Amino acid sequence: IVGGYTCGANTVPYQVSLNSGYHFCGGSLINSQWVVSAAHCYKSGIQVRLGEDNINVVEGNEQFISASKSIVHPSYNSNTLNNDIMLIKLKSAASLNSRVASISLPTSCASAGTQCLISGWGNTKSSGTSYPDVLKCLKAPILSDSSCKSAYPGQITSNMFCAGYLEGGKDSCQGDSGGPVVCSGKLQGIVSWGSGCAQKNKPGVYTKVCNYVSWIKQTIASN
Ligand SMILES: [Ca+2]
Repeated sequence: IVGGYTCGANTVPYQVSLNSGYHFCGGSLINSQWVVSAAHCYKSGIQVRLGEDNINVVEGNEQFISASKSIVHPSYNSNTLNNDIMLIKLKSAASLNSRVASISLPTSCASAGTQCLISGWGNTKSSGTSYPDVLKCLKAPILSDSSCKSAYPGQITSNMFCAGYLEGGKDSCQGDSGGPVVCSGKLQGIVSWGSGCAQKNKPGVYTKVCNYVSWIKQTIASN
């Protein structure tokens, strides 16, 4: 997250870190057994880390639970990032508590202009590299479809939305991928892509979770 703020330990209790020997992507806990992330975060061999604040210190509220199954969306296209969504099943259910909690799936799609909370352990610099140890947060508004398409001509599908600031300076970034965009208390987006981070006229692009609720529900009812 570039231009964000330190969230505060366990104030984003649905945020997970995906670890394959090191943090590589975020995700969102949607119930005691299942995480939503980005399909481009697929790796074999994922351990889900819940209850994290500093990802490099065991502070005492973590749960580390191996994945048993990962399910990339059936229509994922890694070239365009259309349908950039994945489900990860935990080998055992998390113990839900004040620091490890699920986020609701949406009923309706969020609106342009809504301010959402985006979070992660990704890079904090637009130019260069600095990865935080503690979770960072950013409030960013959803942009109109027309503004999103103007920023990335020929690249935005109906399964994507833009959020952020066309002036630059505030965005998600590498290492935030897969993590949550929460609007009105529900999971509306997944950190997916963007041209660089926090550059002028190049806002973040997010997977539009409301288009996937019936796939998520039928998949979790079956696996
Ligand atoms: Ca930790």
